[PDB]
Amino acid sequence: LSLQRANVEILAVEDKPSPIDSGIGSNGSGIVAAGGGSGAATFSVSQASSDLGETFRGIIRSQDVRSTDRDRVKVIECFKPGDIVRAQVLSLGDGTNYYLTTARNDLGVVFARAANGAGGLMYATDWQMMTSPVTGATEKRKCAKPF
Amino acid sequence: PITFPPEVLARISPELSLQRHLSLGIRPCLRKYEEFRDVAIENNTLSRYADAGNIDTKNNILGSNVLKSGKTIVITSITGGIIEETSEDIIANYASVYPVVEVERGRVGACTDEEMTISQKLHDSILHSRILPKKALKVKAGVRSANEDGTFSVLYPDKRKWSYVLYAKIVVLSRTGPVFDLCWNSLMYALQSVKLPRAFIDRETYEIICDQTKSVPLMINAKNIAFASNYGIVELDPECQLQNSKLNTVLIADLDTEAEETSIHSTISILAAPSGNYKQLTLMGGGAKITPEMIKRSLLLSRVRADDLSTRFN
Amino acid sequence: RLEIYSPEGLRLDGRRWNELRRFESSINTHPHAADGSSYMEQGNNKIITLVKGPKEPRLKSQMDTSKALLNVSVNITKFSKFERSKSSHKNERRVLEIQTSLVRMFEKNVMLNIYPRTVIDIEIHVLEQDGGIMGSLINGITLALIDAGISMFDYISGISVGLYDTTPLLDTNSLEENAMSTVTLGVVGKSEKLSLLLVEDKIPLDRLENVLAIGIAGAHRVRDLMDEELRKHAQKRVSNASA
Amino acid sequence: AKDIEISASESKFILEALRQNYRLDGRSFDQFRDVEITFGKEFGDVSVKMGNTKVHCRISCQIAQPYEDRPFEGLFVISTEISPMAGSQFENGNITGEDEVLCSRIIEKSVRRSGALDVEGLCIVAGSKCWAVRADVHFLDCDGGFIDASCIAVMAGLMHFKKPDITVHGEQIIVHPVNEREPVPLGILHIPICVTFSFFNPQDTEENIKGETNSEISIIDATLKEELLRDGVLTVTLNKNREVVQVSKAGGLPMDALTLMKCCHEAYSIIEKITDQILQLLKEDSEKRNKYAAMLTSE
Amino acid sequence: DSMSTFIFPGDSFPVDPTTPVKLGPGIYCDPNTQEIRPVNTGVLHVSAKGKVQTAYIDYSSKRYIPSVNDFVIGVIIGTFSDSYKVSLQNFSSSVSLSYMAFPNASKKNRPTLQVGDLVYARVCTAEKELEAEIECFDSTTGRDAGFGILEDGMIIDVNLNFARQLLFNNDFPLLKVLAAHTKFEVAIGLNGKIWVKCEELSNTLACYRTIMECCQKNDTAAFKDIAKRQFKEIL
Amino acid sequence: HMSLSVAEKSYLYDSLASTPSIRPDGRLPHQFRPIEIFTDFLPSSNGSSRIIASDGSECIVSIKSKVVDHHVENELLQVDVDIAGQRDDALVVETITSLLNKVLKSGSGVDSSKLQLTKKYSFKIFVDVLVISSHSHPISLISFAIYSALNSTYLPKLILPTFHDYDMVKLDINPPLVFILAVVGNNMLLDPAANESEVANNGLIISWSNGKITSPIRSVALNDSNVKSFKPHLLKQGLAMVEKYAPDVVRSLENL
Amino acid sequence: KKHNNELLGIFVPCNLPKTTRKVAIENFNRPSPDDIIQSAQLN
Amino acid sequence: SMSVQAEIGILDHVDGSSEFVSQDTKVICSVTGPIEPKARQELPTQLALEIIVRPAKGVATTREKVLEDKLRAVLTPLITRHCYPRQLCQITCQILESGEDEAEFSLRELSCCINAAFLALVDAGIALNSMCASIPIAIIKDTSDIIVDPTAEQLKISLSVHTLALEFVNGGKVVKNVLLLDSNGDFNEDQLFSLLELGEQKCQELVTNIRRIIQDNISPRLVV
Amino acid sequence: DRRRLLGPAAAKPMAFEQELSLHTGFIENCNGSALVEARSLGHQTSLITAVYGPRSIRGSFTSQGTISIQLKNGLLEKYNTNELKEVSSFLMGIFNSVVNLSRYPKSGIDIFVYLTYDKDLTNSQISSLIPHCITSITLALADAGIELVDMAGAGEANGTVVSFIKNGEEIVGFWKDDGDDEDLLECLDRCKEQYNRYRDLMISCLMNQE
Ligand code: NA
Ligand code: NA
Ligand code: NA
Repeated sequence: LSLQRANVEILAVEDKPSPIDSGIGSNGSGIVAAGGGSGAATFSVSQASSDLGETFRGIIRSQDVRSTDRDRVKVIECFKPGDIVRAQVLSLGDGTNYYLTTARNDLGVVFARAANGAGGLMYATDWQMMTSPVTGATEKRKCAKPF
Repeated sequence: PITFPPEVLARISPELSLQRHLSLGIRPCLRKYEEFRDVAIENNTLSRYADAGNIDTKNNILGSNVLKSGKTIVITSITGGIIEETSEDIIANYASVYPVVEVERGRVGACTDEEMTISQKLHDSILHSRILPKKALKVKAGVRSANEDGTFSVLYPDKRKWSYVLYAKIVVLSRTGPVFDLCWNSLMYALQSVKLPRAFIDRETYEIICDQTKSVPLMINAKNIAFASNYGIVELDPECQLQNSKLNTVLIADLDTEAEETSIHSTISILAAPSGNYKQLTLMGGGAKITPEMIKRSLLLSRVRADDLSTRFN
Repeated sequence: RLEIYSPEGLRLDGRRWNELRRFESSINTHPHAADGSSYMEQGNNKIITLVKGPKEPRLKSQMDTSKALLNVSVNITKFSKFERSKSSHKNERRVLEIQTSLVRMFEKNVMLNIYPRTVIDIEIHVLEQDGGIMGSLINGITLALIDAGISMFDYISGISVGLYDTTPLLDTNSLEENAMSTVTLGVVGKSEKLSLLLVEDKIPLDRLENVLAIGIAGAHRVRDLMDEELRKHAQKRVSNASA
Repeated sequence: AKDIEISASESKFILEALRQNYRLDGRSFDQFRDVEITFGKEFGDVSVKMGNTKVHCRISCQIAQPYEDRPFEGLFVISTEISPMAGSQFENGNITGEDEVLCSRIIEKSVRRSGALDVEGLCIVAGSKCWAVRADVHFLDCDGGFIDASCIAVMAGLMHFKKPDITVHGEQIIVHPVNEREPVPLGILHIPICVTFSFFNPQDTEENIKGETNSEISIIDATLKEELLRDGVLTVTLNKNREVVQVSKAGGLPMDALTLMKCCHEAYSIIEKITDQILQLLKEDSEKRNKYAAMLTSE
Repeated sequence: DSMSTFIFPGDSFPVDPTTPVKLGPGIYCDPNTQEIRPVNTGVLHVSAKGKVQTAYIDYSSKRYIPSVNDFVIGVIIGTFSDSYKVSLQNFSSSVSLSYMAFPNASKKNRPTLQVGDLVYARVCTAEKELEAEIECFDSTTGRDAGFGILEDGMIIDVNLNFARQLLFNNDFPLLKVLAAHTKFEVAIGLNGKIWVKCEELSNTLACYRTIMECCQKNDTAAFKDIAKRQFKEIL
Repeated sequence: HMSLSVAEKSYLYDSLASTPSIRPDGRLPHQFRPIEIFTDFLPSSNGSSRIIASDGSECIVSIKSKVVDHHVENELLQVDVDIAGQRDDALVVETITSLLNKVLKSGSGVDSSKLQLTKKYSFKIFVDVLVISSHSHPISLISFAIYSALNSTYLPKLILPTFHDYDMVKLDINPPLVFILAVVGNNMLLDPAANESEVANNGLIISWSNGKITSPIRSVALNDSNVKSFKPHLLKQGLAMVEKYAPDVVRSLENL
Repeated sequence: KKHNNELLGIFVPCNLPKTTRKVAIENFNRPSPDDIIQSAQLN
Repeated sequence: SMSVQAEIGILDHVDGSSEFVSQDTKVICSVTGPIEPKARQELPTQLALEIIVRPAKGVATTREKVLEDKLRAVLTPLITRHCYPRQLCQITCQILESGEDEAEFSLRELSCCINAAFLALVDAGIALNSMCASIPIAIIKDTSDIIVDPTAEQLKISLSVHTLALEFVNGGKVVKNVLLLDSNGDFNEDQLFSLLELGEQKCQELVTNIRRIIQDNISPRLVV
Repeated sequence: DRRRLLGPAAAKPMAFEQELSLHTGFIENCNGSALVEARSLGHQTSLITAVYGPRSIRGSFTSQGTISIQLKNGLLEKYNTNELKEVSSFLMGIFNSVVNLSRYPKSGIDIFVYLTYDKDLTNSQISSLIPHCITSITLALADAGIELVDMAGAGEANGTVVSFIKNGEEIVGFWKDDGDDEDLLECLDRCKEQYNRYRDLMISCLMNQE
């Protein structure tokens, strides 16, 4: 997350997980990122497209978060690290990132946890707010409309 | 009503998927708590001694096994070599095999942490379970004496020392979860099928060479052959429970389906012998509290699983 | 054992103690393969040096906002010696040490700071080898870099000097490099200052300075040779380009 | 990236300090750091401390087969693999790195190829057996001078090390635990010691290439702060036989030849002290071991 | 309360349950259990009261973590379109310093700071989701607040406890024993950085040496002696 | 060259597919580009060659030899290829290496008997290729360089084997040539330029020895952008084209 | 098997009462801020 | 009976460092963090761990990889990772002396690695969920006795070997969880639980001792 | 090797017309998969393919798909690495002709072919093995949902492998490596018959299975 943009990783495209293998258990017994183990240091760029759990990366710019009031959007009140966000692809972008948007009612945060992924799951209460069932506390997101 | 396929739900919220399934008394792998995956075995199909009548000359595989559990396939092949030696139940008198585990996932390149640790742990567990005595790897060298004058015949006993060295190549297709157990069991059956080729000989030294057809049984301690089990301990979160129109924990057997592998951090793994003794035990309390009860149920299930895996064939 | 140095003062190849091997150089030998290039013969040493750059960095890493990146690639072909080597040398620690040595040599000579956000790739092929190959590499690099029009403060002349008993022998060949300790020198221009000083085998301290004395001198001669080529190649290609 | 960010004020400060004949840790320009050599436990285990720089070496051996090319020689390898323990600027096992390759090559040329160890004394039987002596350096803390510390550690370790006595009956050998027969040391031919000079250019590059009155500053055994700001580096390995074991000026700031010679001689002055120190500490270790045995035989 | 008590991670928190307590460093509120639990080894520190007491754990640390209102000393390591890339500590995540974040600063009038310059700034933003932000001005009025470039000095690496003690504790004698020997300018950065500049290079060097030696020694009373021996200008 | 725009590719393709084909430099479909060759410049080697093409592609070949027991070494000819800017691990390098090894296999690539010294010993031929520069598939380039190097290769003369100290015998053998063709539409092109190879529908590697179209024969994608299928009559065209325009390449290479 | 379909949707807390669920559904049936500003700008 | 030697803050260029010594097993550990991770290590919501184990003799192998794996299994739930999102903690262990026959055993080294890593993590100032302590335990061939902190000699004649790393809370009186139990050899359930009871007691002893060691050299660093 | 257990270094290794079964979608951790087993008189083979993709690529933006093909020795180390990479390159050409790469910009498709079993009792076998590789790769690509302009088929005769598309009207692959000298036309005819049979079997497999 940054004042200008939100970096995301594509986990699924049209009810289809990408990649098919996320690389769980590849790096050992702890909690390790896709390329946080020994395998990432010894990957053959010459013979393969990408590493085990490598995902298509995407960007949701602050302008492309909302349809209106695009000039003064606070991305910190829209997304949090670990959030699962339903987005639409604007452009192919470059080799590193697709450019995505959440500027629609069905687009935005579909999953979130309190305390930035540390707490329990929150549910969407209002267009710009979720809340935690056990704490009662409310957190500000850009919620995609369920149903 | 927005909906995610079980696959992409396992990708998006593994914890939620696991909890939700457990609220119905099932698992994201569509088995209940203590239900193992069935296993199927094709033993000694890749070995050169596969057919006694027509022994494959080109083949160098001493032992073979093809295991299938759920949708995961494991192919284990035992090859061999000879080392020139130099100069009780204690660990000093025992040996091990040197396995290379190749878990088929998308990447190509050097070994992952998974492959390396599985290989090493296979080696170490073979060593400590004391399945393979060093004595059994000793070669009794016959000698090739010349027929009269004009060709050659070999004589074996019914002068340096030598030892057999066993190598294992283990490939894993369609991995869906932790695969160490499958690798271990497959390697066990494979080791049971190994036949050691007979060997003979002619600052200067002559090479030792293996006989083409003759072979003696790799005598392993069947008493000490164990089988592998793994278990997860899950703590039930009250909010993620389905309606199915105060804290609980459940024990889970034979982990799979990513949701379980990603969510569960409290794990138990056992190498258990049919006799009743245990060859290996690993407890990792990364998540839920591991209570004695869980340990005992785990040992019980490991032993019935062991009896099962040892009896189901022959 | 054999007369490395006869009482008459001659060597096996017929040179005296203070004489260079045959040294010839050619510039702009690969105009379609590199920005700068040099083919060089020192004794039986035959070397192709290619300078590619300054150019856009391959990665958008390895890019320095303040200076150019300098890379050196030394290819010692399997047919450089009498006996073909069944093994490649590309990842040997010796070759890496040579490469880093040449890089750190020309980092202080080439004005990298006037070529920021660029990469200068040096590609070297040792076609034939006969001892004293390090100095040869140095000379080839100097020639090729100058041919590329890449700014530098001065020449760097590479030479080797062996030490047979009391007497030092200038520009040693392969036979002399064996059964004798050698010092390699990378001398800056006409100065007494050393870019490179390499001693890989044991040498009596009290006799080291002397070995340097002739070495420097030899290097100076080498400079005079390289220079002598460049000017000619300049004089030729600045007159014909006219009208 | 893992870069060490050095500010302009710090560079200018240290350089100006060098101009006024000052070093941060209070040493003179020609002053090597106090070497602390500590043995412990088994033979071949040594810890070397230069100021804040801390290295550790472990000597070991196992029976192996001689290489096909060399029938009478034993096997000897040295490992100097850096880790993030010495500092986060180091990546885990980048053996192909500049300073890594350089360090490894310097140590190898200083110890392994200089014949400091008797390799033919490692041979058990020409055809089938030989000793495989290994020297593994562990870099614990980096405040510069890793090459020198490594050389001292490796040498002290090799001299401290003892392989178990053995004897040979044709095909077979007989190896002994300490109780059976006493262990015997390795064959050390000479004691190579490295000294690293750091070169700083106080003026501009133009003055270095085409200027008289050479103002190039040289110091000995630079600290990390000094090592990060230097323009040149020379490593000279010498022994008490006044032999230049090796010399490495792999580029960097061009230096006058006479200055480099002076460096070599001063380096000799230092390696005398260091060598005598090593020998002394060794003998004291052996004596204390013997006196401990004497304390053990009678309560 | 007023009595500070040594504490380990996992120990039972010993403050009054009915009394409201604002939680500082060292004390963690578990997101799932909602339990108040100590997570750092050190000294537990409870302020008197007011309106609520502060409970925090002073612990030995060398690694700085950006928190608002902290005075930090950074080094410029990069230049961007509308901001500087700054390093508060080697190997740490960099911090942003806006071009607008200066006194008398507009899009036409830009600050003159280069890569490698020392900057003395205030951590204005330290969100847990975003890159930290520093400033060289009073955010309210927009004028100089004693922040800006640090020229021609010497920087000193120091542990966090020492720096905090140096900035906040006035009974700390190091500054006093330094003032006893020479005149000097000092900038204290809670990120574990101390900037020192004297008129004479010798004196600045002396300050450097004595400050570092004082940092390595736990005993406070020794300082004077050290300073003496250090300003005696031994080699 | 490489990385042409779609417009450029369309223009070039339209010119190269028209009847008759219009090549960017006006070459005939069977015409080669000017090259020049030098030999015998590496004294340490038994043979040596250097080939320079007009587009800048430059290759160097070294021929070395060593005595071996046939029984322990059934392969008396080994080709090792080193392309600059390409790792030895690279796919194209190992592909070219394999291919060349097969063209020159002692089995039937060349006459093995010409290498035999004694019923137990012979000369193994080490062919070392160093591609300094290449802008297209260098297989023909390399093949030609190897041809020249082998046709100017000298070996020590036999008299355990002992050899004459000063006199050496010229290695007599008919080295094979490998040709590369570009399939563009219904047209076959010999010696394809880089730009030509960028738009070619496919490619044909055709070996050639003693005046006969020999193996290996490959279909090879000269790019990844416009790889299309082709009709068999095109393959026949390529073969006929080679065997028609090969003896002149042979007489051009063998005239010294 | 698996006819519930409540498991493959967005997290809805088991605890939650029906009234508050109706509150949420109500809130989401009302126009989004985007809708309000958009319609305002259009009018 | 069981006495250990331990030191804290011995390395200059890391955030935390420790030296742990039990019998002849000697392990030095260092910790740097939280620092910036490389992109491939980065985790959105929590601290990432880079764990390295170096052997006393030779060069790092698959053995040390397994050691790193188990060490990771222990340290992961120990560390309050969600306090440092998108950050890295560098943990390196250098085995100085194995104190056991390396070819057959590595439990001593593992236990000392866990202890030293914990101590270094404490010294660094990194948020920990709780305290921790690890011991090696062996069961002998003939005596069938349970030896806590077994010597190399005792290991040579061992029938089974065990690593027990426990997680402690509330002054080291309560066992929160068992972080690691690594059992290898031949044993049964009764033996296992006896081993677990004795092991827990001895580990509690070790927790107490470690608490004292920590306070002894951390207390002088801090102000009243 | 520091990443593998290779054991002691002193040790040395021990020295001493056809029916088809086609299946798809049995490997769960990849996008596509195919099992091909072939049985002729005194000759039996069996191999597996796995298509991982479309995946992301490291490097600059690419306008189209990038296909990689990796041949893995099964059981016996039967073939040379160079020849394996050569065949890989050949197949890459073929499926560069077949796959609709335009659909997959900035994307990589990695294909793995495990040569599990290749025991022929008859007493350069690469040639006879290539058509089954092509069959399996086409099947796995169709199984992975990777778009194909056609069903790439192939046949082998007299060391001549020929790969066809479009009902055998045009050629996407041609491999000729020694294997004697015979005229081209009958090799073409035999390989085309093999191709047509393989094509029918592959579409059949794609209609009973997918
Ligand atoms: Na010069
Ligand atoms: Na001269
Ligand atoms: Na692509």
